[PDB]
Amino acid sequence: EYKPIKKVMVANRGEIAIRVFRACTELGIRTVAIYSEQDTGQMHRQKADEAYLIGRGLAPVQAYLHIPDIIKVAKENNVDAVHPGYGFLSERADFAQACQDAGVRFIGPSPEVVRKMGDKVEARAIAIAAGVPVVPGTDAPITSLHEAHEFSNTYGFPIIFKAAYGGGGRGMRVVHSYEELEENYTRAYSEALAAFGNGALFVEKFIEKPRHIEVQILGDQYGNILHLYERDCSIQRRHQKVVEIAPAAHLDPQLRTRLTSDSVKLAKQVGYENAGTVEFLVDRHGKHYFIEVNSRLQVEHTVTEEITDVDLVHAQIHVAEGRSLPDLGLRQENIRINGCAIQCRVTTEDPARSFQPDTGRIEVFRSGEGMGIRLDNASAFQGAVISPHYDSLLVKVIAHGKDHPTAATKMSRALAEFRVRG
Amino acid sequence: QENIRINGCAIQCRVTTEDPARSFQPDTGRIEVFRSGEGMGIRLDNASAFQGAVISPHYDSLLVKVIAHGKDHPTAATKMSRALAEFRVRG
Amino acid sequence: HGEEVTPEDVLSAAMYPDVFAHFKDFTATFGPLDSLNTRLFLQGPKIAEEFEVELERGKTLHIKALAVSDLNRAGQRQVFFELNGQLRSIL
Amino acid sequence: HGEEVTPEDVLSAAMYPDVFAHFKDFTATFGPLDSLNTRLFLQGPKIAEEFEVELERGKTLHIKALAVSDLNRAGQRQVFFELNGQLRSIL
Ligand SMILES: CC(C)(COP(=O)(O)OP(=O)(O)OC[C@H]1O[C@@H](n2cnc3c(N)ncnc32)[C@H](O)[C@@H]1OP(=O)(O)O)[C@@H](O)C(=O)NCCC(=O)NCCS
Ligand SMILES: Nc1ncnc2c1ncn2[C@@H]1O[C@H](COP(=O)(O)OP(=O)(O)OP(=O)(O)O)[C@@H](O)[C@H]1O
Repeated sequence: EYKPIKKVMVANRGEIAIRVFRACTELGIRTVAIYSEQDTGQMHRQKADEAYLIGRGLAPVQAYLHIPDIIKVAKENNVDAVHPGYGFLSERADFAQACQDAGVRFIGPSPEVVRKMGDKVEARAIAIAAGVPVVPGTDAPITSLHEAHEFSNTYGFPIIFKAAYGGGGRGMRVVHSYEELEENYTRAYSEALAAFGNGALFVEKFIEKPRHIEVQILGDQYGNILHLYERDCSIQRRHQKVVEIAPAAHLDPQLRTRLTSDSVKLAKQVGYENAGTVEFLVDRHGKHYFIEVNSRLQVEHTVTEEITDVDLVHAQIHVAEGRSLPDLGLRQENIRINGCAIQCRVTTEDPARSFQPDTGRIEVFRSGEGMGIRLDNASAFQGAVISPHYDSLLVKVIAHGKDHPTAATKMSRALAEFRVRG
Repeated sequence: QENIRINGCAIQCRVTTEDPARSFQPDTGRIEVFRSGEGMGIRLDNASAFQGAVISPHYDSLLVKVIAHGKDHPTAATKMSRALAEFRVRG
Repeated sequence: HGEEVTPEDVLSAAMYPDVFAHFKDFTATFGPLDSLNTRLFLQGPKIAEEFEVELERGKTLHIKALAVSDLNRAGQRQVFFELNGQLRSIL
Repeated sequence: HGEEVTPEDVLSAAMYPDVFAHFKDFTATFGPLDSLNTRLFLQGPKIAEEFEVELERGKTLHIKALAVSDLNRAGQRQVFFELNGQLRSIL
């Protein structure tokens, strides 16, 4: 209904660039790509109409974080919209404001919603506002041993220290005693103050048997929100995702609908308006505990993309244009489940020593494509050099079948068919 | 019979070393560069296609069997068109 | 030859038909010239060094030279090149 | 260093621990042997010829020597061989 887009630029590298380029080429839209000086041999620039250099005199990882250079590139090439992908300025509220101030649309939520997300205090306050129960724990950050002692005494003995300044593991240590409690608190506080910025820590109970569920949220500019379905990715090496299962393994239907309704309600209250992710956490007796909200599109969206057979990037671009969901032909009564899917991430981590990253040169590469195998080649090709500056993802392999064991066997066959030497 | 259902639409094309201009006369030679075009709803059945491959003048002339799947006929056609444009088989 | 329309080439052929025909044949064969570095166009890439060639405002290519083979069967050496991330072999 | 021990291996360690250790480390480092002919084992293959290696009666794999590059950096040369139906490069 509103102004169409004629050209789109991406601010990431790797598989997301390829996926967005394919989606745009399906709609007859010109594509613009960016790259750094070190990242000159990748395959994500040959799949774009035009590619430009950025961060000429910067660090290999900080070249992709220079806002003014990206804005200047966007201005001179008559770019209409910019795609933030995931993990590259996607969760920075200032970048969205800069894009808006330059007349360029930003593919995603409004900067106000991004600022509301991010820090955990506002998210917890919003969640406790209506329904969506959260884990017991402190509201304000904790910096004292004594107050930690009262919160330990009140709720329960086993606790985990959760840090701020990074959603990552950080000091993810657990307390089962008091003698180790004091020294662990001292060590964690010292690490937070020294290696990190704010020494913000929280005292909360460690669920003994965690099992977390994700939900994909899609909404338009007219206040219509569509949830796709749930996911399970409980397999975690230490605190990072390993393997994802597209449908729920074994979930009560009442729990399914309750969690879906809670996710929709939370998305409505904040007034969310783009591809978004809502995470959860389930106990053995059954306790849905809210964790956080991801404002970007998640890397494990492909498995949800195949059960529903609804292209997420197409819908994202269309809703960026201004078209409403009913015009696209998307209703919560119109989509349905079809089969099962499994995703596995192929990396260069030695699975014996410490999952330590390995670097070198690829000498032999081969691929396996069958009935239910979808492949997303990021940077894997004959005679490729893997760099130690960026992520260590080679190929994202997805397997689809009519049942869980069938999909697992198909994925095992596909992995056996792969050959990576060197 | 009851457990079989229709879901979507599919299109089939065969990449062949035939010259559509003169008479669809088959051509022989050596492949110098090859690239794949896998995507969202793209299934690929590579018979014999790789760097430095040689096409026999006496056997069949099938290079790659490309299959595109979509929710509707125009969508499948668009996907197949973009997938064919990604394929680069020079020489 | 071709279906390109412009008066400038017609005029140029009017001054010189033969040189125009030769130049048109050369351009149709080897594609877009004058996008190279002068040293690159004059001597060619040095062994195992990465160079860069631009083609448009956004079209930029980085090519690496791998190796050159010897006469295989009919005096047709196989020269090995690398793309931005890929590798090439040419007869 | 052991992975296969049988009483005869214990017996060999009883007679010659040193050369047995050298043998096993050298062979496990450089893969299995006994599948190559004398030309292959003592001298090796040549460029521009196809030869055959029999590993086990189920399988037999073709090798062709394309070319070898020159040492560039880290003392890590790259050589281009083709296994039957593909092309390989080894560090
Ligand atoms: C350009 C196009 C219309 C015609 O391609 P073509 O006739 O085969 O050959 P062209 O010289 O005109 O351009 C394509 C070539 O330049 C390369 N190149 C293309 N876009 C590039 C870019 N932004 N930056 C750097 N290099 C690029 C391509 O890899 C291709 O090389 P190759 O086919 O020899 O391996 C189309 O094929 C194309 O390549 N579009 C860009 C990529 C694309 O369309 N992807 C579709 C899914 S995203
Ligand atoms: N109460 C809890 N009980 C058990 N495990 C927990 C609890 N809270 C957090 N965790 C674990 O620690 C992680 C904390 O996530 P955090 O936000 O710190 O990481 P992140 O950098 O955002 O990573 P990602 O968002 O990719 O999971 C959880 O993903 C989970 O594995």
